[PDB]
Amino acid sequence: SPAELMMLTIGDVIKQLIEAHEQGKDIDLNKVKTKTAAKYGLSAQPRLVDIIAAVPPQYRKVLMPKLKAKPIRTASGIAVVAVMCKPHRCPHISFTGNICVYCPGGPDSDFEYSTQSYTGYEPTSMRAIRARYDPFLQTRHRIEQLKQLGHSVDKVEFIVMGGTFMALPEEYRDYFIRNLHDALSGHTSNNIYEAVKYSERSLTKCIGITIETRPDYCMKRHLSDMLTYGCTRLEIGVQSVYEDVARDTNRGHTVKAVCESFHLAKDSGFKVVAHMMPDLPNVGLERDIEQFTEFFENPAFRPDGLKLYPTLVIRGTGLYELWKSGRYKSYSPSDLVELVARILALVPPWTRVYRVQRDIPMPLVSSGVEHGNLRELALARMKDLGIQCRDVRTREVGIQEIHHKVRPYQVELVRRDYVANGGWETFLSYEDPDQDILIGLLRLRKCSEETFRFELGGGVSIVRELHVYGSVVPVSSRDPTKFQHQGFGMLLMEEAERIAREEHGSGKIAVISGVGTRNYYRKIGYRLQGPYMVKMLK
Amino acid sequence: GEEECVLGLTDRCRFFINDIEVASNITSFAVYDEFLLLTTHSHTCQCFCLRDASFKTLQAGLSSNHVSHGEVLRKVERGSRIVTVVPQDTKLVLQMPRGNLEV
Amino acid sequence: CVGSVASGISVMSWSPDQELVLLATGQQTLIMMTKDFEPILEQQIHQDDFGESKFITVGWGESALPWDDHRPQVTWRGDGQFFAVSVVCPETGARKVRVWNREFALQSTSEPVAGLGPALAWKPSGSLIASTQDKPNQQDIVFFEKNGLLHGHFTLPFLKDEVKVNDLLWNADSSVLAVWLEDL
Ligand SMILES: CC(=O)SCCNC(=O)CCNC(=O)[C@H](O)C(C)(C)COP(=O)(O)OP(=O)(O)OC[C@H]1O[C@@H](n2cnc3c(N)ncnc32)[C@H](O)[C@@H]1OP(=O)(O)O
Ligand SMILES: C[C@H]1O[C@@H](n2cnc3c(N)ncnc32)[C@H](O)[C@@H]1O
Ligand code: MET
Ligand code: SF4
Repeated sequence: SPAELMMLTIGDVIKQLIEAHEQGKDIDLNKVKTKTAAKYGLSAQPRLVDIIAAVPPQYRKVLMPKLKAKPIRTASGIAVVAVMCKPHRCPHISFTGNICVYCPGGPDSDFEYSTQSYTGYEPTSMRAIRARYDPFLQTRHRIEQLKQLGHSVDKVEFIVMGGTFMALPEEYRDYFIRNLHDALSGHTSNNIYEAVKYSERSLTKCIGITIETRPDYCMKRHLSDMLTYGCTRLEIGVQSVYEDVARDTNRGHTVKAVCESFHLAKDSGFKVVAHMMPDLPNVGLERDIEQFTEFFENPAFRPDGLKLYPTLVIRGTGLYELWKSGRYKSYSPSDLVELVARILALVPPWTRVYRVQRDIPMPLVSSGVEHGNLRELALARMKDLGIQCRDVRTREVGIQEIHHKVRPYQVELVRRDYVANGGWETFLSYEDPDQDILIGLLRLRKCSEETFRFELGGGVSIVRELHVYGSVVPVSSRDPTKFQHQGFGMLLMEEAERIAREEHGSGKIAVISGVGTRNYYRKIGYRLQGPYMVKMLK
Repeated sequence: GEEECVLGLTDRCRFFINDIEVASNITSFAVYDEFLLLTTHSHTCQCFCLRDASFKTLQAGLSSNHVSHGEVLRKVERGSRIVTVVPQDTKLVLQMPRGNLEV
Repeated sequence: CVGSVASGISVMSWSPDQELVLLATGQQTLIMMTKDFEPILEQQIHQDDFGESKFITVGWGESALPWDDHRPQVTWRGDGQFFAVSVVCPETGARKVRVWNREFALQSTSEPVAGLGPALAWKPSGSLIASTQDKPNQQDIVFFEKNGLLHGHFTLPFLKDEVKVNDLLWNADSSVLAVWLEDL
């Protein structure tokens, strides 16, 4: 039978690998796989996961740096776990009578047992459906998969998806957040504060949480509530900078509300990521370029991250009815690629693009995008036109290392200042100028005159993000072929503490952080106050 | 060197030292603490010392037929302009078309 | 003498590349002719339709200024693909702005604005149309859009009813805006 032949082939492969390790010579895996499969008479080849899932323990520890699969999953310095909430209705269904004109799925739809703005056939959607929307099971399952691939899960970040999370009853939000923290740490708590304490003392660090919210649910109350949870990032859907579009699609709010929410969130200390949608109705091929030029040149709009979602028409929505009646037509594919190239050429060097298109399966789409690799096609077109993309994602060491083959040689220090949302922003970085390679970054902001938090009033400057890229280095370990634990963090904080005292004129510095970061900043010399890590500068 | 000179820049990107043209793709220049700073169409910034230099040496540097060595030439963005120079801290301030700053 | 009009002429406009000429008659009519003064079309300015650039929705969810001399204004885009005409509508009694394309077909009509002035100047780069407005306690320079909607403004440093704006005109490379003011 093929099964025992497969097993013997696998065992022989690990035997050769461990022998070669013992006498200490390098070995090529593909040739060994083919040769060993030839002997036992097979019609297939071994899979990497199978070879990983049969190593003895000590050898399992020693020889993972050769059998790892999908090296992109931890090429940015963290491990990402995505979880989903319970199905529910969007808050503006009541006082308007209906929801956005293009959103698919939801509690009242033909997509059975699916969350709003999702179909249920997606990877994460099918993971939570079989788990019946339980945060503990989802976290455990995803961490098990990540460990089975062969990655290190020392540092974790959560992403909470679904509809509007902050519109649910308080008890459910308590349940969800405390279960996430307990799943990481291993405790069995009763409320948020107990879970937060135990997670602070944990060994599997929780770097931060990300939540998606609407501009009318981002006020002082909601911001404070999210501050107690441990959240550090926000996702808001702007979709357009034009006031007529925001009311012809039954969005439910206005652009001025979006700007005010941006101002409050940035003064409180969060990070802002914006969803934008090209090819909206009543928006031609010339208003998109102006839209994005204003987006990146007007101080009221400048965000920290972007998500480009070209418009898709899906069955069971108002836009579907518009499309059937012969009143709405999509762009041609060449025009779409050209537009995306032009848009990507405008992104400033301090902005990071996380995703470039949706992930709806192709057969469910009636019109719109049909391919599945828009980003790389756009990059090739940009190379043809002679322009270049200079965002954050396509300039860091891991991406430059796996897509191209380059390494930093002549690292230098760079600083960029600007004005945004009524505040004076600075962006410090360590990067290689000649090859255009990014290593580590830090964001700093001087608090404006309209801050409401008690801890930040009276002359406080706040640090909003500190990050060093590369592959993941486990805590208290060192790897001379990677970039993390080599002192680029205490160099970036010493400079932030000099700007905040000699230029801002402040007398205190505050940091928003997770929990493992709490221990790190305690090591540096900061103390704890409220949900912040503060330090006197006098 | 040991002689005064008159430096001139036109709006068609031409650089003159005395009566002799020495470069043809310049967009900005400055002189601060016995140092000359230039920005080119090729998206490069250049810094020359003036304490020990001559017309021939400067022309040779800006000869458009010189292989670059990494002490004088540095790469920048597109459409950068020199705002000012801080020699006491060894810094150079630049402005970009969209409006931000850079040091 | 290569042309003649029974009624008087009010304005004459030439394209940025001289291949098309626009004439406005005293009978509220606009004639578009070619370079060789061979008539191409003639149309009445005071129409009653928005155009073909409509607004599609699914349905889910006061007088002209006293110092206005009622002259029409005609402006061309930088590349010559569109043009705009400002005129005092007899129906509403206020100023109205229409935008046409090069093949002389109506594109758009401006939204109702209270206090609109007589000036008009399309940005040569082709992004915004400049005008003027007088509102309670301030005088503003407002910016139109090809769609016919307002998209920005800035404030002049003068008190109410102290000056008047005679003309607006842009620069060659669209960097400087020149404003002409006369004291009342
Ligand atoms: C605060 C926030 O918003 S999050 C920080 C970013 N989140 C991440 O963890 C992603 C990647 N982060 C990193 O690169 C690091 O964790 C940073 C940014 C915190 C520090 O970057 P580095 O340049 O690696 O720090 P640096 O080399 O100066 O410090 C190394 C020391 O920090 C320790 N350390 C690193 N991360 C942590 C942590 N989460 N908790 C406790 N100690 C930590 C290391 O064990 C090492 O201590 P030791 O060698 O003396 O035993
Ligand atoms: C989850 C995000 O998905 C985007 N989104 C919602 N509906 C559509 C659609 N039909 N096509 C493309 N993107 C869409 C919105 O930007 C929302 O914020
Ligand atoms: C999941 S959709 C994006 C979040 C939120 N519903 C919004 O529209 O802004
Ligand atoms: S708010 Fe977001 S999730 Fe809710 S209907 Fe609108 S687009 Fe969909």
